[PDB]
Amino acid sequence: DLEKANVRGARAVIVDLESDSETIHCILGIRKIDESVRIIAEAERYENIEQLRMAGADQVISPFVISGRLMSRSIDDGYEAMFVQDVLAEESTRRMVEVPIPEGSKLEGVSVLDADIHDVTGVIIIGVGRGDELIIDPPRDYSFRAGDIILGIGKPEEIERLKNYISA
Amino acid sequence: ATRILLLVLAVIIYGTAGFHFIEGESWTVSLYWTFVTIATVGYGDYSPSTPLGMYFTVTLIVLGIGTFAVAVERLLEFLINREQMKLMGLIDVAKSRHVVICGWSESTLECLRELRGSEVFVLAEDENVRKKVLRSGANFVHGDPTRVSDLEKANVRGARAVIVDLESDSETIHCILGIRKIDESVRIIAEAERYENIEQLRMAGADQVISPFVISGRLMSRSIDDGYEAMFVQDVLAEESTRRMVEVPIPEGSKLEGVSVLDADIHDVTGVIIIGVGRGDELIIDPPRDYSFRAGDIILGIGKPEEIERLKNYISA
Amino acid sequence: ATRILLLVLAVIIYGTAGFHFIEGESWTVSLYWTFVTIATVGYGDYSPSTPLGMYFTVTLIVLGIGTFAVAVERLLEFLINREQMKLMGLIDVAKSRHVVICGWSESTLECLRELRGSEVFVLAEDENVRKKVLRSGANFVHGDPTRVSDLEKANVRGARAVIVDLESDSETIHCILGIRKIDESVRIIAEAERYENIEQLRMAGADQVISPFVISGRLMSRSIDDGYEAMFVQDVLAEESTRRMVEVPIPEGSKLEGVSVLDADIHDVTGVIIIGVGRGDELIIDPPRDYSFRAGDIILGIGKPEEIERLKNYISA
Amino acid sequence: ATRILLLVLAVIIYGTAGFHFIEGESWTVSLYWTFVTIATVGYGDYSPSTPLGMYFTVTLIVLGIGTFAVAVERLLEFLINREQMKLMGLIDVAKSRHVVICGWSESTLECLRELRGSEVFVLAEDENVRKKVLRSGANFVHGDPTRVSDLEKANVRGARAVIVDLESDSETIHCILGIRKIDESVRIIAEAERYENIEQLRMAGADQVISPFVISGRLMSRSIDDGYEAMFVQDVLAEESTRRMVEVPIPEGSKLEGVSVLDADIHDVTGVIIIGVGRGDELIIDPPRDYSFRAGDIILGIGKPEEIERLKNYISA
Amino acid sequence: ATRILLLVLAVIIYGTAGFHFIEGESWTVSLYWTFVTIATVGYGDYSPSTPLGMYFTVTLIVLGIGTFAVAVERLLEFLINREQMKLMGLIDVAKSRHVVICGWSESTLECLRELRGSEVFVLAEDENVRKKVLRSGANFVHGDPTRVSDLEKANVRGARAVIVDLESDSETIHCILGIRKIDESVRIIAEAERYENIEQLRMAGADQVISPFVISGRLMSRSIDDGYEAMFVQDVLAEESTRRMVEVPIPEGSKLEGVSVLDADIHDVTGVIIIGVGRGDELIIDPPRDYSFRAGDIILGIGKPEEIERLKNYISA
Ligand SMILES: [C][C][C][C]N([C][C][C][C])([C][C][C][C])[C]C1=[C][C]=C([C]([O])C2=[C][C]=[C][C]=[C]2)[C]=[C]1
Ligand SMILES: [K+]
Ligand SMILES: [K+]
Ligand SMILES: [K+]
Repeated sequence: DLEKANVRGARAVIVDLESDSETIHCILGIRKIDESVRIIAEAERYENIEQLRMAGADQVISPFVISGRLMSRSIDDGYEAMFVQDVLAEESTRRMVEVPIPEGSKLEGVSVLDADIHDVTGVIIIGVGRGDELIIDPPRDYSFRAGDIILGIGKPEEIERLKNYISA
Repeated sequence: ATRILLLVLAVIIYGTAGFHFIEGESWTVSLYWTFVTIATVGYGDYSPSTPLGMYFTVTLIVLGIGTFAVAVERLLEFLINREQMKLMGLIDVAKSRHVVICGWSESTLECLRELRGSEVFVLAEDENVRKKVLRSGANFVHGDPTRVSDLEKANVRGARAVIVDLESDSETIHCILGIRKIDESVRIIAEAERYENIEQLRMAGADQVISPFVISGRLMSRSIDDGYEAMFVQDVLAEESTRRMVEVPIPEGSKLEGVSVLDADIHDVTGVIIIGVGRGDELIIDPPRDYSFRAGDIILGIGKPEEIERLKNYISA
Repeated sequence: ATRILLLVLAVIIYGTAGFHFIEGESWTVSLYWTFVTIATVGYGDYSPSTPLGMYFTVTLIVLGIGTFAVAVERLLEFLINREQMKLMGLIDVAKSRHVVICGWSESTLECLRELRGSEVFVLAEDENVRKKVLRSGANFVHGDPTRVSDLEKANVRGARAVIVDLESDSETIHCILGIRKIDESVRIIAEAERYENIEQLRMAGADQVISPFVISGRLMSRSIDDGYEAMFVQDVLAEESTRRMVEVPIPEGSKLEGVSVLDADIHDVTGVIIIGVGRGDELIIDPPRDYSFRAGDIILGIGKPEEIERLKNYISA
Repeated sequence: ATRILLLVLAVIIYGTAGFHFIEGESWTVSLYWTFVTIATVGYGDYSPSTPLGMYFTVTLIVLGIGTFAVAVERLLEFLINREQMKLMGLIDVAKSRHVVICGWSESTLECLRELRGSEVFVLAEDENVRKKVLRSGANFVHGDPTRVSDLEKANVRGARAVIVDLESDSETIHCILGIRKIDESVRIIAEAERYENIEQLRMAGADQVISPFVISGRLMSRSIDDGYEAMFVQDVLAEESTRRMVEVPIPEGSKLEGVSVLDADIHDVTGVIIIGVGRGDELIIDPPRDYSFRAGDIILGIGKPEEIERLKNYISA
Repeated sequence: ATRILLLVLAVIIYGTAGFHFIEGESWTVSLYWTFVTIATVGYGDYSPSTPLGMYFTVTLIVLGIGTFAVAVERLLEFLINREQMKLMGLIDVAKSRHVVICGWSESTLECLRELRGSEVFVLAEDENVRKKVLRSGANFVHGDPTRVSDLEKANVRGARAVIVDLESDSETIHCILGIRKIDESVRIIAEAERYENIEQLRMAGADQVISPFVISGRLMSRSIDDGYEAMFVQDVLAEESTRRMVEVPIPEGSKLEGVSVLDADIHDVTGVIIIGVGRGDELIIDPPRDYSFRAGDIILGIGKPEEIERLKNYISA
């Protein structure tokens, strides 16, 4: 029945079902059809997160584990959920962005020390990803190459300064 | 209820007025012998030696056994009724620092693994929820959480915080509007399903609105092509595999009071990416170059759990 | 059943017939010793001395422990069976001035806030309805209210008034016909749902028909343009915010017996707009200028709570 | 089970040994003192004089209160488990002349009105059926009546007659086929819903098939024009207002043995219409004139309840 | 649960420190007296003399009745809570060679006719399952078998073999992945429904898949024309009417260690058709001429029970 919905040769296959028991079986049914298509699952419980990666999901999102861990911590202070709601969920003023580095434009081969990425733009640099590997908080001894996806948190007036700082 | 004590006092005054008027002892030793005979002790130091006392002590003993029978019948009936009412959660709540959880879902089950079992109170209405609650170790209170007179049975006026996560997004607004009539200042944490209802929960009075379905609906659509944003949210907020989003409070003194973030230099000497500071119910994300720290500030930053131990010692003095 | 009493009389007569014939003591002292030993008081003044008497006292102690065990066993079995048969509502009703409420809705949950808790008996069948009854302090009688055999279980023959409010109108006409077969004079207050069933509840035998869905059909379709009639019905009949509709009886004599409404002129004296007068199970709304009050008339009027206490003192004797 | 008795015999042998080996009195007075002490009678004529014996007495008192607590715990556990098992079915029928009723409907509620209370064991599966049976006075056995293993719980092997009225005809056939596997001699009375399954219940092993949906299927389709056939069936078989279809056997002797129906002349001397005689598991409707009566033949006749008392005197001697 | 022993020690030290400091006896004698008094024994060799000691004895008596009352109250609370949290599951398994059956169907009801009653623990969630489990002798552990937190409540880490037959097929794969997270060496016997999930149950970690719906699909499509395949499967594997499939090992010695299949000649000396041999976690179906028998090999053969008993005799030395 997954072949009727043309899961073979798609952009990505978003999988979210009524329970985690059907989410694992849907991923295992897609990997019997296409072994290269991108599966974006939705884990319900915390213990079923590593069962979706073994089943073959290329990205596992867990809403009730983030919202579970943000309910128990928002009892006394509640400043950690005020970041996730105002950046990841609503994008009130700041928003999480990911931008690529094209070929040979202002950052090819430079280190992160004299890149000065936080001052001239204003966007907080969380991590730099190279080939499905996110290096959160890259160290000072780290160079930038083409194709590296820079993951940042900033206002929309600052990301357009960042994309101008990345371009040639 | 109260007539049991009346029957106890009636049998006691009957025993004393019989023993004094038959055996001929003073009232102190007659009351002492009455309490010895009623409680079935029988020291025998003041046993009746008269035949009339020997036939009256039979009546006092059978009245004492009837008193014990009626008292234990009322005790066992009250115990069985209170344990049947505590079984299906038809009890009131008399705690004072508890966490009422209106409704039950997987997002409320994950907030029991970071709290205490007997501390929290689940206020739901379904039947299979009550069995699901006790396996996690919480206290089930049967009631309609959208009803105001059934939040008062959960003691929501004297609650530490209230976590609202109901079956639909139309009942989360009704549960919050019911609590904010009972207690204005209690802390309500809510779960918004739709994106359009986030401004309704802040207007109804939720002090912190979480929207787990808006977060996934943006992480699913931006991770179709490459998706490095959904790897950060999963590895930091969800799994805490390498990093953890930690919040540290600044105490008085603290060797960093009044300093700006230029001279603080928290990321370069410790390794924690300072996201924002918690200056008084507003999260100043990316504070400026001349922001001055204050007392009771909550620094919100991400980093390795080794890098928090180099921050929790750098922040205390 | 009562075989506990036969076993207790058997062990008493065994103790007396053993002790009097073994230890050589008279019958009254042996009876006193048996009632001391079985109930475990043990005064020790007439304890045995022969080894046969000692072995007989051991067997009497064994039989007393046994009769205490079977007595507490029968008591615990009866208490458990009763308090589980009282929990789900499989018991009969013994009250004789109570109110039976057939079915359960919000229209009968707003009725229990102006009545007592133990005075009312909800006759329903659904299991989740039963838990809704016990929160409001009422008593739950399990049964189908349409069945005549299960209306006698709620003691509807000697009830004060019966409130019929079922899940449809077809069950409401059948519940009224089931009560009028039992008692032809008990007061039935029924809730009609459709407009076509108002005349059918009165042929079924309902003494009072209250149709809330027809009121809100005439208050929704007439509040679209202006909406001034629905402000009166909400403020006087629903909320009772400023004005309130009251029923004040005329007692014996009471300073207004025989004068007309011209000689009374209640609106200038008190301020209560007299809607109608209840002379003997009828309502003369807007009584004429030559109408005269009688003893036992029910004045129906609206007014403020400070304005109605002036009417009850103007009507007192 | 018997570990309670092991504990009580251990503590009595402990008391006897620790009184004899310490106080040095005889063995029978040590056993007497142990049974006086552990039952909390306390005669005091053999109180411990040695302080080592006094510590032994405190230890024996602690062990006796402990073994009474373990006995009370075991008794409450047994009574709660057996009372909660009994309330929701789950007990095999230990009767020998009972009537099993598989399933429950209104046709098995108008059957209980001519049967006893403890004689009927309803074998059903649903939970709302359980409350309907216990109000009706019968007993409920929880089980699947289509399963052979659950028909043996109701003691269908030694039942008197088994009445089958399940949800549909598909399970009524499977219930008769399950009883006939168990015994081929018990009387099965089954309700057929459809007309085409009347021949299927009789091949399954039903002794009597009653099809009320086919009776009213033809009584509705013949009462559209005139409706006199359904005026007889409702006045004789259903309500029995004026007449009653009665069956009377012919006892031994009885002044009518061997005579033909014309010389017996039952209708014109009594007033009953003789429909047919019950000659050996076969009803001969409208018997011929040369039919001679036999002993044990059941005569089926309609008539007034005064014409049956005139019949049961004319049929007897 | 610890307040009761605290109050018991409090009233014990109150009894000692009142008897010693009012009457004036020694410490051990006052301990003996207060343990005699609180246990309602009452020897009466150390009765109080002064009336102040008499009133102290009355206070000790009423406080001892109070501590017995609160101790029986807490014991009844714990016992009713335990007996209602054991009747409907909600309990942990303490055995460590048991069999856990996740889910409940007719394919696991037949699995209880070849196992013991109280050995197996059926882990399910529905209430209709629970009354079906207890009628068949098994123990019911209420819990979601797809959840890893409720598989540890069934003690699946120390279980002997696990049987997964859940009401869907997506949950059979999920329950195996929950068990293999817990114990990577326990034996999982799963039921596959669809054909494409037999390979998905083995990659999940099931040691033995059983697909009964693939079997019936391959027999319902090959029995239309002649159907001799389904006569062998029903007579050997389902009913064992005349033939029977067995699995016999090769014990130590066994007289055939090393010979070929031609030299053993098992088909001619016993009549048992050799299908395959069990050499080390694989099945060599139809072993060739040059195959050599070893020790511990499981011989799988079909035959009559009068032929298998001569096969177990031939494999002994
Ligand atoms: C046999 C065994 C023993 C038991 N007993 C005795 C009885 C006899 C039958 C003792 C205790 C110990 C455990 C019981 C009892 C107790 C107590 C008493 C007392 O009075 C009382 C109670 C309640 C109210 C009032 C009073 C009474 C009574
Ligand atoms: K005593
Ligand atoms: K007790
Ligand atoms: K006693």
